[PDB]
Amino acid sequence: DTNVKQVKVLQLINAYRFRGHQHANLDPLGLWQQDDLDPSFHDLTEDFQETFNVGSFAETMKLGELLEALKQTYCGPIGAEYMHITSTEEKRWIQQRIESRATFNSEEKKRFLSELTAAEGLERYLGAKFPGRFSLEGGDALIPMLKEMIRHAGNSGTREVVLGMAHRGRLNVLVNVLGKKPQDLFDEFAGKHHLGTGDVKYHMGFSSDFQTDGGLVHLALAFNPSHLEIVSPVVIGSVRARLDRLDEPSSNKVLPITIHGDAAVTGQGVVQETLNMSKARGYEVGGTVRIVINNQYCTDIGKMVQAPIFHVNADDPEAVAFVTRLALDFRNTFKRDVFIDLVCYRRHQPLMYQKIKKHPTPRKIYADKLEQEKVATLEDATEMVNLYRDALDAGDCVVAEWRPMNMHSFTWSPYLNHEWDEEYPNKVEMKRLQELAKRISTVPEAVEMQSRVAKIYGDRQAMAAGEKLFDWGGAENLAYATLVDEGIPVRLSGEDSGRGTFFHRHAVIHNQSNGSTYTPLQHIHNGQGAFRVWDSVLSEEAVLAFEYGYATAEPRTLTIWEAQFGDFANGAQVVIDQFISSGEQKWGRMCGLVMLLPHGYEGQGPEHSSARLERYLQLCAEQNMQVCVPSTPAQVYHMLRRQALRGMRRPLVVMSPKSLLRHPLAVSSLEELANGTFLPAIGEIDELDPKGVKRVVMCSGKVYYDLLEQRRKNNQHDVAIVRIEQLYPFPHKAMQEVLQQFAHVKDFVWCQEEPLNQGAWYCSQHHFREVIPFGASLRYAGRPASASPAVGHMSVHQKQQQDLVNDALNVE
Amino acid sequence: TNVKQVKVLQLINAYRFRGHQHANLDPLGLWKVADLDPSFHDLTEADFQETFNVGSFASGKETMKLGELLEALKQTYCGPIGAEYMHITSTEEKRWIQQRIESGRATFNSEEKKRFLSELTAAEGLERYLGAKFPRFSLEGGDALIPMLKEMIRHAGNSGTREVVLGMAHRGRLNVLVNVLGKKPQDLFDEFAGKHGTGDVKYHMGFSSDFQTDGGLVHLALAFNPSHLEIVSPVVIGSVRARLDRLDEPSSNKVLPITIHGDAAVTGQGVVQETLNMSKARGYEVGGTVRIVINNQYCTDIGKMVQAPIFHVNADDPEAVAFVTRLALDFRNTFKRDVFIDLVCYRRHYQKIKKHPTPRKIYADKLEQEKVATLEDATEMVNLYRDALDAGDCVVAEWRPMNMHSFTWSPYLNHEWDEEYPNKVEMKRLQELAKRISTVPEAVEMQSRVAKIYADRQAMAAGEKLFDWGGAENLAYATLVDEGIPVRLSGEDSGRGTFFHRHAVIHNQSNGSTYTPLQHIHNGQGAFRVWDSSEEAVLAFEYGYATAEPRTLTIWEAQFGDFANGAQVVIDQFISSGEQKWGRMCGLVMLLPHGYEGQGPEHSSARLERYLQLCAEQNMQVCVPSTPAQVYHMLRRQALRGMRRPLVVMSPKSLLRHPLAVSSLEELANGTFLPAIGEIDELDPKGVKRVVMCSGKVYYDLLEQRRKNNQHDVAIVRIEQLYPFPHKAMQEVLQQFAHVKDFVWCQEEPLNQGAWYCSQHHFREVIPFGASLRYAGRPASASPAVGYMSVHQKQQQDLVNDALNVE
Ligand SMILES: Nc1ncnc2c1ncn2[C@@H]1O[C@H](COP(=O)(O)O)[C@@H](O)[C@H]1O
Ligand SMILES: Nc1ncnc2c1ncn2[C@@H]1O[C@H](COP(=O)(O)O)[C@@H](O)[C@H]1O
Repeated sequence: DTNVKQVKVLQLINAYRFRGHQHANLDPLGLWQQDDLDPSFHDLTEDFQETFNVGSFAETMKLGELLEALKQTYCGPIGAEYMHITSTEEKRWIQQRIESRATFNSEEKKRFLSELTAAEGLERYLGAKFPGRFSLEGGDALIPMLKEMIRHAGNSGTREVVLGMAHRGRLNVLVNVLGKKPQDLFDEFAGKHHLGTGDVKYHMGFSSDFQTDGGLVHLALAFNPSHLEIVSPVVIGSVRARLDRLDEPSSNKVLPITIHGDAAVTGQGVVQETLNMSKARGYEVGGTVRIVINNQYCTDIGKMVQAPIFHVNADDPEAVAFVTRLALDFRNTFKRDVFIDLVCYRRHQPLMYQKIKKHPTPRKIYADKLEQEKVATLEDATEMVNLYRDALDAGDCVVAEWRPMNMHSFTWSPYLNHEWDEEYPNKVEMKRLQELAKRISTVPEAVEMQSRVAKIYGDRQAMAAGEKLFDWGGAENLAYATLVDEGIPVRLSGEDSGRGTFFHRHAVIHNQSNGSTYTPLQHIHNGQGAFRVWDSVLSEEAVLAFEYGYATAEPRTLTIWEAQFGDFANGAQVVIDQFISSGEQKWGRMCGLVMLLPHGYEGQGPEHSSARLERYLQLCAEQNMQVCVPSTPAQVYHMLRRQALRGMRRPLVVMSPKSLLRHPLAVSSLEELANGTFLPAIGEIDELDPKGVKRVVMCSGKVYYDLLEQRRKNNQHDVAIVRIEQLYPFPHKAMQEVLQQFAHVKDFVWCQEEPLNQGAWYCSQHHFREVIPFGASLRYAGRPASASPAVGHMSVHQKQQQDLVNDALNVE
Repeated sequence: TNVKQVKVLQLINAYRFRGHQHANLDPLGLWKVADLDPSFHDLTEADFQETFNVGSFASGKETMKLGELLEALKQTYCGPIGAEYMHITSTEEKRWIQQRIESGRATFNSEEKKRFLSELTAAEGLERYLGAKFPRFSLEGGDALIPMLKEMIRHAGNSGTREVVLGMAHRGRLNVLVNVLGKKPQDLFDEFAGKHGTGDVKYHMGFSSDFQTDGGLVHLALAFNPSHLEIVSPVVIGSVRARLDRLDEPSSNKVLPITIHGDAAVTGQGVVQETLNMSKARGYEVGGTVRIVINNQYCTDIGKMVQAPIFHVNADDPEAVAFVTRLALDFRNTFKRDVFIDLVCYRRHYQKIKKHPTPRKIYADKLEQEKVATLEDATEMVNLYRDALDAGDCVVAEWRPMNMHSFTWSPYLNHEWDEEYPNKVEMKRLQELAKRISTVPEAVEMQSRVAKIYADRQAMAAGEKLFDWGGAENLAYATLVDEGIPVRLSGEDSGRGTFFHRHAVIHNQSNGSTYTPLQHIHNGQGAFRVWDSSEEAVLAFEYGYATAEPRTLTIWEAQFGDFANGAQVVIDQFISSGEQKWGRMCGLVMLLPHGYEGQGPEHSSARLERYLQLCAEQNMQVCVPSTPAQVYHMLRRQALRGMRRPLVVMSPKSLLRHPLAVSSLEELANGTFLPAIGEIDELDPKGVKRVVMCSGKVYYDLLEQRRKNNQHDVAIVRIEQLYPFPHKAMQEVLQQFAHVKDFVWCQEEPLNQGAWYCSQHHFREVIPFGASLRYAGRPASASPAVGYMSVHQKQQQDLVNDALNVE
C-alpha cells in the first residue's frame, strides 16, 4: 500500500533530477529526438490526489501536483544535468535555486528584446551591405546572455572579465557586447585601417570598460588564430596574471569566459589539457564559465572533471538570463568550472534547412510574446528595430554601457616601441650583490636539508663570499634575487622546475622534518617582488599557452617557462607558431615570455638532444623574437636581467644547457656579475698572437668548450674561437668588436654540434657572411645532415663530437 | 515488509553503482560511503535473517536472506575488483556485465595457478637480473602486467583473434619485450653493452612475433614510439584498422588493439581525448580497444567521456587480474567498444613499500597455504628462470618464428626515388575509366552544381575538354583501383573537397544517400574509401595505417596546410624520422593546401620551409605539383614504385580553377611525373638574359605577366619536386641556358619561409659555373601572411615584376 508508494515517489523525484533533462524542450526547432524512469507507471502508480512527503524537493504535495512541478522544473526550457556531481551541498544548492523563478519586469523583458533586436539587426545590416555569415543567427541569445552575465558579475564585485571565442558570432560580440564602433567595423570591410601586418577581422580582440549597476567592469576579449580551442588556456593564463596583481586576490574578482562550438570542444584535446591544468596550483583561477554554442552530448567532457551542465533553449531569453545567473552564481560560490549548453541553430540535412526557414527568429518569437503579455506593442518592437538600424547608419557605439578606459588601464604603454640594444641598468653594486648572494644561500636551521643539497648550499655561501666561482645555478638564482630585491616579480613554471630536471636550481628546498618546503628567494625583504615556482606536469600545449597569456597580461613580471627538454616543446607548436612568434605583427600584442629549452648533444638520443634551434631561427623576422645560447653563468645572469630590466617585451628563446651546468670551465666571478653585462658575442679568451692566426672558428653554446679544451690540449695557437651568444636579432656591432683583431684572416669556419640541416647554419649563414672580412671564405664544420636529430647510440655520438671538433681545429 | 523489499533492491543498486569505492584495491592498503550501509536504506541487523526477492541480482539463487545477499554483494563489488559500469546507458551491456560478475567469480585450476606464479616469477626475475648486471625502468610493483598480457593473448587466441597490436611506454617495456613478446635476453644484454640507420634507445623498441595458443597461432606486434607519451596510441589503432582492412572476413574480434597508459599521462595528454573521440567515427573505428592503465597514485574518469566500463583490480592478486582480463576482452569482443582496466599497483623503485612483500612472494605463499605449490616448487621456478636468463635464449615457450607470409614489407624495403615505374596507361583504357567514374546511374539525382561538374568530366573523358585538377586526380585513383590497388583518403570534407574540386562522393538529393563512382569500376577492384574527419590523432592514425599496409595508397589531407602544425609531434617523431630511428618505412601521402592568395596568416602557408628543413638522408619527398597531369602522375608514382616514404605535397587552392592549369589526355596516358619542367613558350635561347626558377602557383603569375609584357628574354622554369633534389631533371631543363649568367629563384612565400634558405645550396649546384643566383619574392616576416587583401595584392605584383625586370 501507501508506505511503498511514498518510497516510489522519492524514486520518481530522483529520476527527474537525474534525467529530466533528456525530455526537456531544449531544441528551438523541436526536431531533437528524445530517447523511461520518467512516467509514474514504471515506478508503479496511477493516485494523483494521494498526498505525499516530497523529500528534499525544495513540504507535502498531492502527487499530480508534484509531477506538474517536476515537469516545469526539469523538462521545460532548462535541462539541469547535475546529479553526477558528488558534493552534496552543491546539488542541494542547485536544487534550492531551481526547485522553488520570480518574474522579470516590464523593463528587463523589454531590454532582452532590445538586445535580441541588436543581435539580429546587426546581422541583417551586414548581410545587406557586405554580401560576404559567420553570422550569429540564430544563436542570437548569446548577446542577451553575455550582457546579463556581465551585469551580474558587476553586482557580485567582479572587476574584470576575460573572454575567448572563435568566429561564429565574433562580430556581434565585438559590436553589441564589447562596444566596438560599427563605423570602425564597416571601415574594416571597405579595407580602411594598424602598423604591423595584421590579421582578419574575425580574429580581433578588444578592450573596454562597461558600466553596471554594481560598478565598472573591465572587459577583455582575446585575439586568436584560426586554430580552434587554443585561446582557452591563453585566456585563463590571462586571468591568473590579473588576479596576481590584486591586493587580496579572490577568484570572483576576475571572471574567465570561454565560448565554444560543439565539435571543437569534443574534438580538440587542448580542452582536456586545460581542464586537467585548471586543477593545479599555480594555474587555478577559481573556475571558468564555459559557453557551448550548440548547433549541429558535446558537453560530455565536463564529466572527466565533474561540473554542472545547464542546457537551455536559445529561443527563451528569460530562461537564458536565469541560467546565466545560476551558472555565474555557482562558479563565484564554488570556484568550479560550469557549462552552459546554449542549444540553437545556424540560420545560415536540407530537411531541417526547410525547418529553419519556416521558423521565426528569436527577436520575433519574443516580441510576439511581449505582445501577448501587453508588455510591448508591435509599435514598440518595430521602433526598437528602427532605432537600431538608425544607430548603425550613424556608426557610433551602440552599447549604452560602454565607457572609455582610464589611463591606469593601459598597462602596456611604457613597453611599446623599444629596441633590443637599448641601454639598461646592467651593473649592480658589489655590496648589495654579495648581501643578496648571502641571504639566498642562507637557510634557517629549522630546515633540514638533504645531504647533496646542503653541500650545494655551502658552495653558494662560498660563491657569495668570493671564495669560489659561480656555477650556473648559483648565478641564475642570483639574477632572480636582484630582480625581486627591487620589486620585480618572477614567475617560473615547468616540469620539476623548483629543483631542476638536472638538479641545478634548487630554488625550492624540501624539508626533511615537516615534509614542507622553503624557498629562499621568497625571504629577501618585506615588499620584494613575489617569486613563484610552479611544477607543471604534462599538459604541455595548455601550459605554454597559459604562460603566453600570463606574460601577455603582465609586462612587469618576468615570466619563464622551462621545458624538461627542448625536444618536447613541439608538443606546443601551435602556441609557438600562432601566438609567441607572430602575435606582435598580427595583433600588436607584445610578450616578454622567456622559454628555457634544454638543448645540447650529449649522446642521449633523438628526444634528449635537440631543442630544434633551427625551427626558432626560421620563425625569426622583423625583430619578432630573441634567440640566445648563453655559454656562462654570467651570461645567463645578465641575459635574464636584461629581459626584465630593459623595456622591450618580446619572447626570449633560450637554448639552455644540461652538462654545462657542471662544467668546470663554465664559471664566473663576482666582478663579472656586478660590473659585467650581457654580451651578444664573446671574443677569443686566450692569448694568441693574432699575426699567427690562420683561422677563426665561430660557434655557440657547449661545443665552444669542446673546441677550447681540444685546442689547449693540442698546444694550438693558430686558430681562434669566438662565441655568438645571441643569434637573433643578429648582433652586428658585437660581431665586429670580437672580429676586428682578425681583419686579416681569410679562413672562417662556423662550427656546430647540431646536424647540417639543423642548428644555425642554414638560417644564419647570411649573417655570418655579412660579418667576416671582405677577403674571407666561410665553411661548415659539424655533424652531417640527418633525419633524426640525434643517433641512438652513445659510442656513435662520441665519435661524431670528436670528428667535428678535430675538423674545426684542423688547419693542415 | 513490502517496503523492505523495495529497499533491498535499492541496496543492491547501491553496490552496483558505488561498491567500488570500498573495494580492496590498493596492494599497500595505504589508500566512506553511506549508500553502502544497510542502515542507510532503513534495514536492520534483525532484517538479515528475513528473506527477499533479489530482482535482477544475478546469483541466481532467486531469493536470499538479506544477511547473505550482503556477503555476496560485498564479495562481488568490494573485493579485489572494482567495477564501474552502471553509468553506461545500455541495459543489455549492464545486464551482461552483471551476469558475469554477480555469479561467482572465478575458479582457476592448479595448472593455471602455477602458470601465474610462473609468470610473476619471470617478471620479478628479469628485473632483479637486470638490476644486478647493469646498475632500467623496472616493472617491479606491477609484475602482474605480465600474466595479464599473456592471459590476454591466450584468451584472444581462444576467441579467434589472429593479431594483437600493442603500444606502451617505458615502464615495463624491457619486461614485456622479453617475457611476453619473446625478445632474446641475449639481444637485450648485448644492447646494454652497446653491441648493436641511426637508431634509438632500447626503451623505444617494438617487436613482432608469433605466439602459439590453444586456440591458434596469434601474431603480436608491439609498436615503436618516441619519448613523447600517449601519441603512440592512435598510431596503434591505425595499424589495426589496416590489419582489419586486409581480411576477407572483417570481424573485429579478429584483430585486437591494446594500449598501456600511465595515470599521469592518461589525464595530462590531449591525444587521449582526441583518440577517444575519433574511435567513434566511420572508419577510424576498430571495434574497440582495451586500455590498461598502470596506476601508481580517478585518472580513469576520462573514459566517461565515452562511457566506457572500467574495471579496477588489485595488482597483488593475479587471479583477480586474470578474471578482469577475460571479462574486458569478452566485452570488447561482444559490444565492440573501448574498455579500461585500471591496474592498481605501486612503484617498487617508501617505508610501507619496503616491508611489503613482492607479488611473487605474496602469491607463492598463497599457493603453499593451498597446497598447490611448495617452497621447493616456487623456489625452482626462480632458479629455472635465472638459469634461462644465463643461457640467453627466448624464455617465452609459446613464441614461434614468423611465417614468410607475415613479412608484408619485404618487397618494399630497398628502393630509390628515381626508380622506373609503370607510368603509361593505354589510351583506350584511360578513357574507358574516365567515362566510367564520370557516369552516374540515373537513379542518383545530383545537386545542379555537381551535375555540371560531372558533365565537364564527361567532356574530359571524351577529349572535348582539358582536365582540371579534380578530373585528373579522380582519374588517378581510378587507374590504381582498376588494377587492384586500394586507396584510402582521409581528411576534413575530403569527400567533396574543402575547395569543391574533388566530388568523389555524390549526395543523392532524393534518398538522402550517397554514391561514390570510384567504388563502381568493376568487381575485384581495389577498395576505394574516402573518410571525412581531431587533427593530431588523425594524422597519427593515418601514419599507423600506412606503416601497416604498403599495398594501399593512403592519403591524408589537411583542411589547410597551416593547421597541420597541430600535429607537429607526429611529423617530427614518426613520419620524418621513423625510418632512421626504427627502420620503419611509410608511403603516407600528406596533402597540405598551400598558397598565397590573400586570405591571411592561417590560410596561406603550409610551412614548406619546415618540411624542407626536416629533409635528410632521403627520408621524405616534398612536391609542389603545378598541373593536373602532374598531380595524377605524382599520385600514381607513389603507389606504383616500390619506394615507401612519406610524400608531402604543397596542394593548390586557386590552381584548382585556373584556366591555364589544365592537362590533355595525351599528357595523362603517355606522360610521367616530371621532377622539373622546362620553358614551355617558343623562346629563343640566345635572346634569354635571365632564368627564373620557382615552384607552384607563382609560376602562372610569372608566366601571365611575362606574356602581357611580350617578354622573350626571361625563361621561367619549375622545380616540381624539391626533395630529394632532382639533379638529372634540372640539368635537362637548364641545358639550353648553359650560357645564361643571371639566375633568379622566385617564390611567393616570404624570404625566411618557402624554399630559399634550405634549397639554396642545391640551386647553386645546378646552375652554370659562370652564373649568379639571387632571390626574388616576399620579404622576411614573422607572420606567414598579411591580414589585408590589398597589401597581399601589391606584394604579389611586386615580386612578379622584380623577377621579370631584366636590367
Ligand atoms: N600584451 C599586450 N601588448 C600590447 N598591448 C596590450 C597587451 N595587453 C593589453 N594591451 C592593451 O592595453 C589595454 C588593456 O588591455 P587588457 O587589460 O588586456 O584589456 C588595451 O588597450 C590592450 O589593447
Ligand atoms: N612500416 C614498416 N617498415 C619496415 N618493416 C616493417 C614495417 N611494418 C612491419 N614491418 C616488419 O614486417 C614484419 C611484420 O610486421 P607486423 O605485422 O607489424 O608485426 C616484422 O618483421 C616487422 O618488423
